[PDB]
Amino acid sequence: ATPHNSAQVGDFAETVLMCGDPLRAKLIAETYLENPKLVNNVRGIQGYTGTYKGKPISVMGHGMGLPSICIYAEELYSTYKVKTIIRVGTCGAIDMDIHTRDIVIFTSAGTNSKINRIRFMDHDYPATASFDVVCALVDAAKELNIPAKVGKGFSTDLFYNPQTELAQLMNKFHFLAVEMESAGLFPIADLYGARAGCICTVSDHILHHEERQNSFQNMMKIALEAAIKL
Amino acid sequence: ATPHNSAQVGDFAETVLMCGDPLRAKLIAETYLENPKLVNNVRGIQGYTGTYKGKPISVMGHGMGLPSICIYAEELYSTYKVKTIIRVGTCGAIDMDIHTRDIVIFTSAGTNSKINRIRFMDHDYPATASFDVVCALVDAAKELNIPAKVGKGFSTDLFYNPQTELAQLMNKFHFLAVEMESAGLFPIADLYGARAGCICTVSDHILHHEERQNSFQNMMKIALEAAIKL
Amino acid sequence: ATPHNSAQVGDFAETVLMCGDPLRAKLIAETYLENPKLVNNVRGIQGYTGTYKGKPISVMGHGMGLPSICIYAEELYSTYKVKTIIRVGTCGAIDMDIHTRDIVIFTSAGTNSKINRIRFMDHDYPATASFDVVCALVDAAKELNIPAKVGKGFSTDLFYNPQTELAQLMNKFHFLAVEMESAGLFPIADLYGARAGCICTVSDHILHHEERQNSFQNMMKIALEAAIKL
Amino acid sequence: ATPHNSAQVGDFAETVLMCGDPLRAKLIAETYLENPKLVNNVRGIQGYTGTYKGKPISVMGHGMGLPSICIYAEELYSTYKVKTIIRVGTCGAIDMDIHTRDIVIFTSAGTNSKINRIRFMDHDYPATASFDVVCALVDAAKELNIPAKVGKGFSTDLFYNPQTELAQLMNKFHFLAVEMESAGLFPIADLYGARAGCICTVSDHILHHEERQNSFQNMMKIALEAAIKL
Amino acid sequence: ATPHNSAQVGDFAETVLMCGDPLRAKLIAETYLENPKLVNNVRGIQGYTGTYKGKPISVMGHGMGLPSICIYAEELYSTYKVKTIIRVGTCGAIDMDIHTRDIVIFTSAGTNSKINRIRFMDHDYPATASFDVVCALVDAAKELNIPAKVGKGFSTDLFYNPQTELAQLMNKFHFLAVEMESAGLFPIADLYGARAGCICTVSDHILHHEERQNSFQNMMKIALEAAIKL
Amino acid sequence: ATPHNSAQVGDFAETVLMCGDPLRAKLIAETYLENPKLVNNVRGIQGYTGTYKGKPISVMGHGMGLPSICIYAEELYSTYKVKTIIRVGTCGAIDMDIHTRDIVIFTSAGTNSKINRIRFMDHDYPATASFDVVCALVDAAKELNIPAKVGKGFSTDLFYNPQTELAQLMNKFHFLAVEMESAGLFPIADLYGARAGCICTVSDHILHHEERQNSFQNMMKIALEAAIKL
Ligand SMILES: Nc1ncnc2c1ncn2[C@@H]1O[C@H](CO)[C@@H](O)[C@H]1O
Ligand SMILES: Nc1ncnc2c1ncn2[C@@H]1O[C@H](CO)[C@@H](O)[C@H]1O
Ligand SMILES: Nc1ncnc2c1ncn2[C@@H]1O[C@H](CO)[C@@H](O)[C@H]1O
Ligand SMILES: Nc1ncnc2c1ncn2[C@@H]1O[C@H](CO)[C@@H](O)[C@H]1O
Ligand SMILES: Nc1ncnc2c1ncn2[C@@H]1O[C@H](CO)[C@@H](O)[C@H]1O
Ligand SMILES: Nc1ncnc2c1ncn2[C@@H]1O[C@H](CO)[C@@H](O)[C@H]1O
Repeated sequence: ATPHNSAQVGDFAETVLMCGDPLRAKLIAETYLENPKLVNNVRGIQGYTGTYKGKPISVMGHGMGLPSICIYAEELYSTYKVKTIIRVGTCGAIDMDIHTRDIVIFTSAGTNSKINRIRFMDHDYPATASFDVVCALVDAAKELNIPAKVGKGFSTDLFYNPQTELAQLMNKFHFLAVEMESAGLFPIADLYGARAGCICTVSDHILHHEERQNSFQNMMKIALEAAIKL
Repeated sequence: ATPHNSAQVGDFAETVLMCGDPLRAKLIAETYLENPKLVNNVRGIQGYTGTYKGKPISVMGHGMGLPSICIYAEELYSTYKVKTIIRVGTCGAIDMDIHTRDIVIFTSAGTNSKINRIRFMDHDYPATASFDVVCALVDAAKELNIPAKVGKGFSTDLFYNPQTELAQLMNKFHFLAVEMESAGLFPIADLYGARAGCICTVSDHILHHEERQNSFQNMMKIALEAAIKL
Repeated sequence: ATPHNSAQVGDFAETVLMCGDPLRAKLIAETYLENPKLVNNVRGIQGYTGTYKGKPISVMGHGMGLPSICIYAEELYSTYKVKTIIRVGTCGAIDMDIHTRDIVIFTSAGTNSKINRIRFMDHDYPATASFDVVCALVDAAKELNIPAKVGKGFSTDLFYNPQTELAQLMNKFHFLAVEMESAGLFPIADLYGARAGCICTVSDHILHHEERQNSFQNMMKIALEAAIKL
Repeated sequence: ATPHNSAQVGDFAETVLMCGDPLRAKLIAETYLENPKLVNNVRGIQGYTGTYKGKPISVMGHGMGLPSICIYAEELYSTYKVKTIIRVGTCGAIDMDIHTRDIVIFTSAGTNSKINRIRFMDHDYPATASFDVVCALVDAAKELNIPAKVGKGFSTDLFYNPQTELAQLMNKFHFLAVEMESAGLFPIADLYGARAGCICTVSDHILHHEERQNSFQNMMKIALEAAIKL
Repeated sequence: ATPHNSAQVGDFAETVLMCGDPLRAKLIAETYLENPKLVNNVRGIQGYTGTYKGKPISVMGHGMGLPSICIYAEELYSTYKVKTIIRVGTCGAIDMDIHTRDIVIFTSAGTNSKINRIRFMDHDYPATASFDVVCALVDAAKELNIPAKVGKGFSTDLFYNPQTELAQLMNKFHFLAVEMESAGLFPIADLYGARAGCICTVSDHILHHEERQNSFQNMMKIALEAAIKL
Repeated sequence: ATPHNSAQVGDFAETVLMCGDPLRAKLIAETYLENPKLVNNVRGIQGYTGTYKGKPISVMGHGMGLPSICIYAEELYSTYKVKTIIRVGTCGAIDMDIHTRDIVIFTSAGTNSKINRIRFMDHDYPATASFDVVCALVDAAKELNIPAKVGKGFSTDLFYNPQTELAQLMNKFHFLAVEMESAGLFPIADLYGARAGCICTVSDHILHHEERQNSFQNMMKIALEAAIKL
């Protein structure tokens, strides 16, 4: 019922997992959901809804960047009355102690975007992950006993960042990893009194380049279980 | 050879047409190119290369938003040595005299993004379309005798814009239409001494909602011919 | 050994509780610590160190505003090798569902300050509370079974804010309460690979004015116990 | 009928050529217009109106800087119902391939001014030259067969720019030349649904100092003829 | 010896009076200086040097806007080793208690320009008038017993200001009058360890429109005498 | 009658001297005022009112930073109808010619705060000291024949400033000293049609570290006498 979604209210579960890659979503739909049904494929976005441990859960792509994820997340909350959105995906390690394949759970996300300043009267909005979702994720990691780091992430507008010193600065402040959507996502969830969260598997390290599926599967378990808890 | 493209240098034509929808690109690939070959489908992006009037031309999706298109455009220029990128797609009419289905050729694009300020020492960068591409497009429209408006466009970071007064302001300054990529695209082309341009078919009017394929096909002709001229 | 502290390295415990009022700190020192010794009273700041359940703990005032708390927090981390700083105090309720006397635990803090933009290359820094401290506080509340809300806070530079619409905006985004130090505190902790956190008792509601000690004592228990856990 | 103009509605032609130097305008008035009549000399601005190939055309000085040209341009459009303003003058080459005496036709103009952000809700306004005026100028150059470069210009607020790195940055993005008025001019034309344009003769190169009248006369021909076409 | 001045080092007095209008400067040169000699008329700027009470003093136009006055002032300080520049001219009353024809002596000048933020690491630079010049002016007014108000002025980049609420805001903060050069002037004087100052005669009131030469002559006396004192 | 003051309207003199240190205020109260009575000690702020040469005068602490002093100053003007506030204290020398123990009288104060931009529609507000207070202070210094420098000061939000180049920049523009309150103070005085001023004794030099009471006492005399004059 939207310019980017053909699904009707009800086609989506209250809990939706999203990742940038629409093909990764199709994969997750096939691989982890039982009886998954494609509910929306506008712009080949790959929107499915199935079940996990009997619970209804949807998975869909969100593209790259805060602008993209902002369209989808706002529609899902606003139109499809989705209650929870967990962002699963990859990212770039920033902190030196964070290594490739390490799983990271965002508490918050910084950004070089202007979106939040535009929504927050040009002030500093703390793009924070829903504490419930952060707890469910961390609990799920604990229960599964899957090591994972928890802290700040960075949603960059520039994948190829001209400001080469930013990386180092972030390291000094111990930002865990960098991606391109969380910062835009979190505030939207707030606006709708809904919940948002993010957990990514470090695909590489930006401050020095250093089996990769096991990490993805582990991140996916942590996410799926946390969804049940939510 | 990139994190978002599997194609090797050479798989892409010097002139590439891009649109947000990866399915629209597949459609254009099938519909308008002869012997199209999928050169890249990372993130289901839908990258093809074929020929038109015997000339090599590629078509690929670029997602939504300056962050997304910025990744692709930079890689195509930088890695695949693409010389020209024409953005074809839809947009929202802003000016009152601009109506749905009207075809628009961007001279430049404004934005509420921070990307260009980040690349231009926090100054006003005039995200301008390559004059060659603007000429080729306008000439193609003239030759084909297909009416089309030429002027400013707006690349919004917020599809659903909280600043409801912006629309009206843009109308006062006669911005033709609003989309989500041009502003990011144009400066990247400049940086690489390459060429960029945009031509969109107004899918709707934001200041008041007011066969749609004929307009698309007309926009597509104007673009394809302009590519030959380029 | 500083321009604002006479105490020598060692006079402060690894865990320090701070509040704006230097008299409140003296009160907490007397009331909750055993054998408290005034370690610093430069600018009548009221710095004490004593014990709680046998563990060493310091309490000191931090003044009002990010500039003030930024001087103290940086010195404590940098010079006195303090590992944890929990901010205890009052605040103004913003969210409609938050009421006077309700205890609030900050996950993060937004701000209309420029400090963080100055430290973060003019980007959005997510002033986030240390997850360990947020957990210890929430666990302590759970163990003590003392209801408390957890979410975003706002560190205003303007106690008397000229931008009368901000309050309402924050309510729309569900900011829990507003104070004047957290936002400055959190990033400094990050810079020093240390920990920071905040828990305040809502002294009033800014969107409509609506025994007060019981709430303070409850907040104080939650804080003291969380400190032991840390 | 204004604080900066004594001329009454009608004293100015629909097409007005302006340059910073009021003496250059007097020169152009004498040299290129037939039967020129001084219509305004408030602040010795040097406003004339005469004819060229029988068509009415005015020439006047506009001072230096966006603030100055903004006063004049707004009055001419608003009060004297001027339809077209072509800015003729000098500038500093920025691009390495651009040399002294080269004639440049602006497509758009960037700036380190705050004026446009003030008129555009603190967003990036693409100070673009009217496509009609850009075409008329380029056509006139083509018809006259006078080589001229077409691209971005920069309207600096600081002739003596403290940010010594800006120049180099602009070169990387291939800005053609730098002046001090276009950026302010273009948006005003838009606001009045009128037309603006600029064509300057490079008086020097800022990135390395490298008969000068022939270039001026050529630029002047291109401008005068383009005016007839407009 | 500059792009905007033909005079050689020595042609200008250590103390220079400047006003926007080049014709007003010629008038002041003729009217108030003995044996005035035109030292520079590039861009018809009208630069003279003569004597007053036997002391050498120059008068020259500076155009409109911070960009214009910034070129001249920097050259005069830098190249012509001018020690003092007093800005004389007109302005618009802002404060309700300030009336047309009232003479105003600026202590400082605010602005909506970006120039000073560009010179001051994007911080708030207090564009302040040299205390010596402010004293000399106020003393001269006192000695001459010519009533004059002393306080903040505003250097606008937009003579025709789109932000119609600014005026009222300035009134609330009691800004005395608005012009277009001081704010740019003052910081340049600082940079050169030189002196700058401003004294204007209110030509009109912006918050409500309410012999005019007597006021000008009085302002001129105050300025000339203050120059002798300097 | 405020959240930070228990004194009732009348407990404060029309002229109030404030310094960061609440203990310094108590000292000044004891040392320089006759029959001083503590009127407010909320947050141990140390508010006294006594007499000097028979005239009523109050002294109180204001904490550190613009946020802190902004709360107090606004309440004193607004609630306690205070007419004049003179800020006395310490500061850091910036200018090379300014030495430790030198007394400085602020004409204005720059800042890296965002407070004034928040009160001034994101424009440059010239945080200027009341000319009456600047005169009274300078006259008092002259009468007492106590050397003192007069010029720009800087109110930093970051005592420990990350932007290590700022210091040098300020030196180039000849900023006299740096503190943390003036910039916030001055504009508030304006808003209330009241008067504010500042005079500090340089406790150290930031660009190179170089009996200290004599300087303080001298600064205190200058202030007390200026208060009588006011
Ligand atoms: N190093 C990285 N930088 C930015 N985005 C990353 C990175 N690694 C993975 N991503 C994610 O994948 C896409 C960018 O390639 C975005 O969806 C982003 O969130
Ligand atoms: N009205 C509109 N606003 C923003 N983007 C639009 C609009 N219409 C079409 N688009 C385009 O389609 C996507 C947004 O739906 C983006 O790729 C954008 O360029
Ligand atoms: N409503 C409020 N607004 C701002 N600060 C508050 C509020 N309530 C309590 N505070 C706290 O007390 C002081 C402001 O009175 C600061 O230390 C601040 O953190
Ligand atoms: N190099 C340059 N930099 C800025 N302005 C220039 C330059 N060359 C010529 N100009 C023009 O002349 C004046 C500045 O000397 C302005 O009108 C400006 O447009
Ligand atoms: N009301 C006003 N607004 C802006 N500038 C003014 C005003 N009155 C006089 N001026 C001065 O005259 C010119 C603007 O007309 C500038 O030099 C400016 O300093
Ligand atoms: N060098 C300095 N930098 C900042 N503030 C200073 C300095 N010296 C003294 N101060 C003052 O003392 C406190 C900072 O230590 C603030 O009240 C501030 O005004």
